[PDB]
Amino acid sequence: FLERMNTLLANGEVPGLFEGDEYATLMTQCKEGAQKEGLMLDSHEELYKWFTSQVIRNLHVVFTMNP
Amino acid sequence: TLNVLADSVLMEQPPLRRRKLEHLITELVHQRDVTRSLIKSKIDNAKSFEWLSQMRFYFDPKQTDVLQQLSIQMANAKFNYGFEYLGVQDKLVQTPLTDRCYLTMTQALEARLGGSPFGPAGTGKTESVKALGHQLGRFVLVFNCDETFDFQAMGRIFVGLCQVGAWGCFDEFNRLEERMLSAVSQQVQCIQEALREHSNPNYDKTSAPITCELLNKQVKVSPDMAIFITMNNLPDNLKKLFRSLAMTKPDRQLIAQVMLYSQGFRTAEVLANKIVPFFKLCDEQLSSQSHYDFGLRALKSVLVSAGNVKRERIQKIKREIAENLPEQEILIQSVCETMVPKLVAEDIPLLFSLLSDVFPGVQYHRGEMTALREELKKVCQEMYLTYGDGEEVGGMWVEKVLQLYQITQINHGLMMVGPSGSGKSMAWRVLLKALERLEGVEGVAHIIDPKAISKDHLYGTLDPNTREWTDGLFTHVLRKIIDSVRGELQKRQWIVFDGDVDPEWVENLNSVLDDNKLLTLPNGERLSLPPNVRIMFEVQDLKYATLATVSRCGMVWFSEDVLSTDMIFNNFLARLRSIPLDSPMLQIQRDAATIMQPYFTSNGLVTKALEHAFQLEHIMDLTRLRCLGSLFSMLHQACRNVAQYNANHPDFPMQIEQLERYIQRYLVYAILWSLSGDSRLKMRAELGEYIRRITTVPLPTAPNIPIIDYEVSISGEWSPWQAKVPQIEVETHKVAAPDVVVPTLDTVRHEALLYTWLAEHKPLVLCGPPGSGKTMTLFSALRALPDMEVVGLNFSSATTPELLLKTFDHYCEYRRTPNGVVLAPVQLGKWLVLFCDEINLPDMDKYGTQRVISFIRQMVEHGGFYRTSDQTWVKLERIQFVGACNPPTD
Amino acid sequence: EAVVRLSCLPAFKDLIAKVQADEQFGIWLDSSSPEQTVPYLWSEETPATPIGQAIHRLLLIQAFRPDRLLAMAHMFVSTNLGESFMSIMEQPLDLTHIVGTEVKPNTPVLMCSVPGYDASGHVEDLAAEQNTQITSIAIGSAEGFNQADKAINTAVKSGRWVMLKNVHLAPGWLMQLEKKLHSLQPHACFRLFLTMEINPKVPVNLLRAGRIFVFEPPPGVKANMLRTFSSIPVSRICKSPNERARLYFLLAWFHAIIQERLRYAPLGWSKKYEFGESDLRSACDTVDTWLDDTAKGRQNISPDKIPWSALKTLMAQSIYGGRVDNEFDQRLLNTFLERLFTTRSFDSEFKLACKVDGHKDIQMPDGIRREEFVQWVELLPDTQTPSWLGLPNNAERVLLTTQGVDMISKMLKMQAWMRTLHTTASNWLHLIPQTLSHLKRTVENIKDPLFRFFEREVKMGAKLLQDVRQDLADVVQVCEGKKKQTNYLRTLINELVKGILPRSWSHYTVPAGMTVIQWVSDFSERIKQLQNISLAAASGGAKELKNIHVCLGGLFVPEAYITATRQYVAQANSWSLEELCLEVNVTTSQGATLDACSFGVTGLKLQGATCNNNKLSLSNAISTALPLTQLRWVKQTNTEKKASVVTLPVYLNFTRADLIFTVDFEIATKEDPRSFYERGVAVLCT
Amino acid sequence: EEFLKQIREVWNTYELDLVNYQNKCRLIRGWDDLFNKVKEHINSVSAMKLSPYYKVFEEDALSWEDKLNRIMALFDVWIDVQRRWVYLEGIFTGSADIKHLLPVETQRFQSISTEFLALMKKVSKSPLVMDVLNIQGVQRSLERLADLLGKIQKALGEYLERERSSFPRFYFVGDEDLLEIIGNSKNVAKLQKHFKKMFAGVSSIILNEDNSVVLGISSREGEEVMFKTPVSITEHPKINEWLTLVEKEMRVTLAKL
Ligand SMILES: Nc1ncnc2c1ncn2[C@@H]1O[C@H](COP(=O)(O)OP(=O)(O)NP(=O)(O)O)[C@@H](O)[C@H]1O
Ligand SMILES: Nc1ncnc2c1ncn2[C@@H]1O[C@H](COP(=O)(O)OP(=O)(O)OP(=O)(O)O)[C@@H](O)[C@H]1O
Ligand SMILES: Nc1ncnc2c1ncn2[C@@H]1O[C@H](COP(=O)(O)OP(=O)(O)O)[C@@H](O)[C@H]1O
Ligand SMILES: [Mg+2]
Ligand SMILES: [Mg+2]
Ligand SMILES: [Mg+2]
Repeated sequence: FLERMNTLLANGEVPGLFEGDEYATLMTQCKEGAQKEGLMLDSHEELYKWFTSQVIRNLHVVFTMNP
Repeated sequence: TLNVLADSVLMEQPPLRRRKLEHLITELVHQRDVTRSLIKSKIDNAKSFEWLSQMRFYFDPKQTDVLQQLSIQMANAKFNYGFEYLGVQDKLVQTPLTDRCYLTMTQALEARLGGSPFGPAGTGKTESVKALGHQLGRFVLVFNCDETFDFQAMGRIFVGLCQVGAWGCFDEFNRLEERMLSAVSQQVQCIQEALREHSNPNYDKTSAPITCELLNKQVKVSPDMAIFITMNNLPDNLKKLFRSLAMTKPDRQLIAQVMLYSQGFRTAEVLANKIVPFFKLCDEQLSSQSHYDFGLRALKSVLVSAGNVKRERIQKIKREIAENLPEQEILIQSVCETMVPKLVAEDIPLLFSLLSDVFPGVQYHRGEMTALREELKKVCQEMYLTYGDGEEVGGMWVEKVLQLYQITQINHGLMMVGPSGSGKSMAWRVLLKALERLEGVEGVAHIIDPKAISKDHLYGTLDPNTREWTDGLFTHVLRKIIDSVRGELQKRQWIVFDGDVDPEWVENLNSVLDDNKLLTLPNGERLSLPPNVRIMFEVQDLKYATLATVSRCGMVWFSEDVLSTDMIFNNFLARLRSIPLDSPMLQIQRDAATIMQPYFTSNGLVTKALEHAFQLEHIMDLTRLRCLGSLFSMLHQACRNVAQYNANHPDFPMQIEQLERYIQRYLVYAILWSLSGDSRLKMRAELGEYIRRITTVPLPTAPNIPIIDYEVSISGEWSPWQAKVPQIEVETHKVAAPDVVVPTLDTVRHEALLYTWLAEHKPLVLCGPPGSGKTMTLFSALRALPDMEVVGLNFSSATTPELLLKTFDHYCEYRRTPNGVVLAPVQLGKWLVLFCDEINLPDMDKYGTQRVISFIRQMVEHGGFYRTSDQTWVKLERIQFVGACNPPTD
Repeated sequence: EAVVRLSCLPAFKDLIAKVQADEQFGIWLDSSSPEQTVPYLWSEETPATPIGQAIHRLLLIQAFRPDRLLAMAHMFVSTNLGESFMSIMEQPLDLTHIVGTEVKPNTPVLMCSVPGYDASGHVEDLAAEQNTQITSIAIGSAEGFNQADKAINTAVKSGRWVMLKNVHLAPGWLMQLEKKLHSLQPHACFRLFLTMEINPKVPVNLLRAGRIFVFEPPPGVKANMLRTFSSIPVSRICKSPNERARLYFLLAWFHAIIQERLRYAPLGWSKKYEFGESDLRSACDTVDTWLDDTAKGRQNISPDKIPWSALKTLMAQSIYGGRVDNEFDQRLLNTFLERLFTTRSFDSEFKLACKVDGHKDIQMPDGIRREEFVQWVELLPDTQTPSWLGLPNNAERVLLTTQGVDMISKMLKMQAWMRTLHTTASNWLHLIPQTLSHLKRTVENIKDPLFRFFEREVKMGAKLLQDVRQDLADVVQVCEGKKKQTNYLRTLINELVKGILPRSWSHYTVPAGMTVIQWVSDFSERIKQLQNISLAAASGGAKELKNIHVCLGGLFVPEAYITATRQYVAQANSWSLEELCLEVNVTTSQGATLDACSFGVTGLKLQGATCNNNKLSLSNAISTALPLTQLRWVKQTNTEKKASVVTLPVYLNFTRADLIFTVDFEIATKEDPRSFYERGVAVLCT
Repeated sequence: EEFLKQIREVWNTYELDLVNYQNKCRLIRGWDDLFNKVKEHINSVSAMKLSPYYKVFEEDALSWEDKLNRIMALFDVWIDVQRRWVYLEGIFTGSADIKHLLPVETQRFQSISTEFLALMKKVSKSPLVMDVLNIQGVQRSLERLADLLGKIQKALGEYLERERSSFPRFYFVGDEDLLEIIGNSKNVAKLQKHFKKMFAGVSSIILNEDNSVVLGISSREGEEVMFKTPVSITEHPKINEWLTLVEKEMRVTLAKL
């Protein structure tokens, strides 16, 4: 469960979560998000980079512990 | 009769007749001892117990039924010979402990009681039960308890025992798990209660058949059957039903004497009285290792080998009575030939010290083996390898190769155990090619890593519903060798299991490494290992292997003292002088090796720096070959720099003086950055100070700035790293951005280091504290080059090689056109570098190993791997590995 | 040393002058019962209360003669809890009232017995006297389970009792029985009895839910012989020639002897063998079969025609000797059989036990029938000393001392730890002598095997000394909470506070049940000895290492020292190991000069005998310390040893579990080797 | 409401994966994923009739729990009949002597296998999960398939137990080993690998050129014993009877020697 937070916090994205049909659905929803914001197809890797940037600027995950 | 037997055994006899002769000698020595001592001590009555105690045989051939022709009696117990065919079995020496065991067990059988020969391991308990059963002509089954136990077989085996009237002996009853122990104890209690009621005094005339409850049915019990439970206490159920016997100290001094007498040795008494305590000291004085075995089985193996050696010596002398041989010399030579190969280098002088103590004034001469020794010299010369005889440099390694070859002749199922850094792979490679060039028979070796692939992929799997068998890797190799579609017979095939061993993937191997040489597949197919196939186990520590696998293999221990550092320097210099890094380049390599020759000596700069760096503190465990190989690769990159500078300036190329200064300075730089290059700044400064103290080459004259922050320039002068770092002005929109890497003294140093170590394509790992900047320095440096692609893989705690296979499927492709299948990236001309951060993070299994790390080791050392789709060796090209991890102490 | 510790109390500060001043003290030590009349030795301003007087005399008994500690504990309990506190315990158990009232029918009645004994007789004749039938059922068979189920169901519905014998064979089914019994049981007169042997596979919840009754075989040769004769039925005895009755009497006597020598585990039998009823039955069957074979008819047969050799061999190698592992216990058993089972046993002058109580002897009964032998057995006097069994009369004394120490340990086991842990650790660090270095590994004189064994000795000694010092420093640091505590240190401190030696600290053989204090004191002595060895090697070298009065108790592996000494002797004069034999010379000088083959040993202790001029003599006093022992290895002359020497064993510790080597000691002409064999004379390293 | 629509689309488009078996039929592969999916769906519906919004969708949820109970009751016995049919096919097809020894059980298995191949062809036509449930009388067909296979397996077990009783050394070899022994009596080459677990030292038997009378026995090392009176397999065709004569004649010839 840990070290998967660490990858998405050091870089902003987890590359192991997205493969195959899940990756394709991610890319389709990235299409929809770019269209709402105003972007176009560009390149799939550029879409993934925009996804990572949006995760960095928006995601704020909070995890609590006892001393 | 004994004199005739001893005269006959000395000659050449066929092996079956030899075994018959040995058995007759053993029995006649027992008979001679009995008659000479236990009967001639003033005994004149045939009913005296001094004679009734002995095992007496009575033959009545007028009886019609065959089972009643021969009656066997000992004390008051009466048995009828079952006349079961036993073939030819090993006959034990009838020691007085064996006589006591026979007496007690036959007394227990007469009272319809069980037998419990308890005692330590290796004292002869199971063998004594088997020998007693064979003496009465009964079929004896031994149920080994080494987790090779089950209920479905055992119940019907008990039923068959009760029906036919055979014997059942348990190897070690206490090792069974509690529930299985209780259930088997219940079954044995039922059978023994059936046996006890069979001899009821009021019901001696058994009219109704004696029957027991087994498998929820009524099973008739034969009166000739018996159950023997061997221990190391008895269950409460069977305490009142079994007679115990203490078999603690076997009479080794008598077993050895009788066995040596049976081998033709005339001084068997003295030789036994010297060899038994010698093995006692070897058990005691020598260091404790798992693979050592000084038990009675090993002692018998040594005596049999000594007899074979003596017979071979007699044959050699005859083809050139013959009694004046040095019997002690034959025995010591056999002991050494059997035990020295599996000895740690520290224990070798100890073994010869004990040999001198027990055997005074006798010396061991090893076989010269000059016929293959010259061939080994030639193969070592053509591999740029270091070769030596005896005390000169390389003697230990060549002797170890000879021991490996000897044990290869002796038996199959090899195991070469040595700490990483010893000459293990090279030893058997040189042996294979030397044998190929000598005997003219072509040698093919298959390298298999058992942990890079699963057990199902290694051995094959059976479809849960279809019942279709697809063979595994080892199974496919064995089937291909046996089928001989191409002619793999008349060719020495070596199945080398490079990697480590654990009790899992060798479960199906135990059936072939032993004398059976049979592989039993769960589908039903059986494969027989052909005589020209040898299986080797090139392992490192041998700390997680069962004694069952270890005892079935001839073994050579490759200590780190075998492969001296001078040998590494000689190999490196020869490869630099001969193998180009791609003629002018090779000329540059010759020059550079000439400059660096004085430093790569026995007591040179590099050796002293190495012996210092061991006592320092490093983040990872220092290995001699890791730092040595890094050093060599950095020197290759130096030769590459010299060639590049020469190409840049077609006129006025690198001169001898400038080249000498550059190579001296770079070798100092390479000692600094390869030795203690993975340590703290303080350790680096300390090593720099020590090197300044010892070396004579000039160093930077600044007393404040240490040499680690300096560099050597192409002109041959020390220059600071501070002068090469540029001043950057990143844009405002990219302030503290994820991909912004500001060049600094560290960044530029590690940048040049990374270029150096990816020039020759070594995989490297930047190990450091969290937040240091490994993951960013790596990406910047790799993406700086234009022919490099980077794939970032994040190794989790559950990472498996399947992730690497998926990465290869996604980014690379398989091509069949060249000699073998080659795995290459789809894009042409771009070297695929696999980022592997948290490389130390994946969990070790129950047996102290990492699956993905072993997989990477196989892909890096051998250049490829075996794919499980169709079991062929795919070769990697245009693929690199790069790692990064936090310190192991985290 | 005991009176040195005892004087630490303020009331015992003048015990030294008190013990010097008193003259009747010496005759109080050799008194049979000193706890009866303990001299007033404590110094106290106020007259001590009867209770305080008892406590002070009890402490004195612990100091002087701790063997009577049990009797004095009895006296103290009587003076505090009242007289006749344990009197009802000595009386036979009367479970008539216990079964009638005080036990609810829900709670089962557990009858736990020591292995080798039965308990169904008491409940059976209780049922006979109370006239209430019981369904006796054995649990060993599978059908026993449902038979017991139906029987207990019928009893609960009706009001009868149920017997379940040998129920320890089914622990899980005992759990199921306890769960089923937890339900309400309608009838009040139902009683369930569970005959059991003491076995820890039995579930705890059944033990808590039932009333436990422990039964033990009464001690004594007379009681054991009565039990043996009662177990064997009368028809087996009085059949076939009348010589059979005497044979069974002899066999019962032998059984009684070799069962009571079990209670003296270290002195008399080394280990605790079973020697149960099964061996008795097998021996009886063997005697019956061989007497039938040798005597076809009923007529009496001559004692010389008894197959004595058959019986001796079958009861020394097959019966009673199968469970005997070590050589010396077998030698003892053969000695006992040869003394008892012989043609001389049928005369009127046979002596079953000699030297009893100094001069008395146990005369063989002159009987032909079973009844006379039995009546002889009930006429045995109650004053049974260990001399009946062949042990010396002080065997009971050491046994009582052992029971006293065990009682003290049991009291300790059934009794904020920061400060006491800190002070004990600090005293330990002050006690253990720092650490020694490996001043070894010299290329020259490496052929010396003593030198090499000393490399190894000092090596693991310093390794484990560093380990224990690191652990102690770590627990000291954690004591003030100066650093983090780990799991290994958790286990280590849990073991220290409980008083059990740590498992990670035992790298050498250790006596069973050793508390940490004596372990660290022994460790200190071993380390001091090794520092002496290291300093000697540094000062002189390999040659001087031979001239050391080394003590085998301080060595971790003395047998390795013996082997290394063999190698050293053999290397000199160019001899082999097979041709060297060990000869032992005991000398009064602690620093006597050693020749080329003599090696000094100190600390060897002889029990049961005293040595003078290399001649042994039987003595009542134990632990006769040897002044100095030279081990010499001489060329074997291949000669038979004379009948005036004994092969004594040399164990390492007082728990005779491990064997080191053997010594050939010449005995005085008045004794015989057999008496030495029966008395358990041995040499101890510690 | 959405959960029901994904369940509709997953069970409307679910396809039974089928794999060829020795070019005879196309058998169901993917038992584990199917069972897991069905279990998760039934657990999720059991979650949903417990939901407060279940009243609006009570009839749909009831119909779906009915169909999921049916689909589990179908495939739970389908996997069983699959396993038993494959076992019986492998043991009744890999040998030729098994027909003679158990003729009526062989005929029963031929009938049941003809039915199972017909059902396999019919399900191969439309492997759509639903198209497999709506077929006429599938449940009783699989119930009687499973019952007949169960009685045939029990009869087989009784036959092997009888064979063990006749020759008591067959108890040492396993069920599969004994089945191979009995079903392969005509060819002795595959018999010789079983002699090392039944007999003590015998590893092989030496026979005629045509394998008719047992000349003798041979040990593991090649040591041979010649029967004084060789026993004829042709005179005692049954495996147990001539093996018994082999053991008896071996004892007799050892006695004479
Ligand atoms: N040259 C540089 N330019 C810019 N930032 C840098 C540089 N060197 C270090 N840093 C900073 O140092 C940190 C390095 O982060 P990162 O690359 O994740 O190192 P890391 O140690 O490999 N991460 P981790 O895998 O958890 O150890 C970041 O906060 C960077 O901003
Ligand atoms: N005479 C020699 N024999 C063997 N290796 C030599 C010799 N001279 C130099 N070397 C070098 O020493 C190294 C020996 O590595 P080798 O493959 O034999 O070890 P290994 O034990 O199989 O490997 P690992 O370190 O993975 O356990 C190589 O780098 C080789 O070039
Ligand atoms: N009386 C004997 N004579 C000769 N060899 C013996 C004798 N007793 C034991 N051995 C040897 O000892 C070895 C191990 O005996 P084993 O029965 O395995 O002991 P354990 O039952 O304690 O494991 C055997 O290989 C056997 O050859
Ligand atoms: Mg064994
Ligand atoms: Mg290698
Ligand atoms: Mg990182």
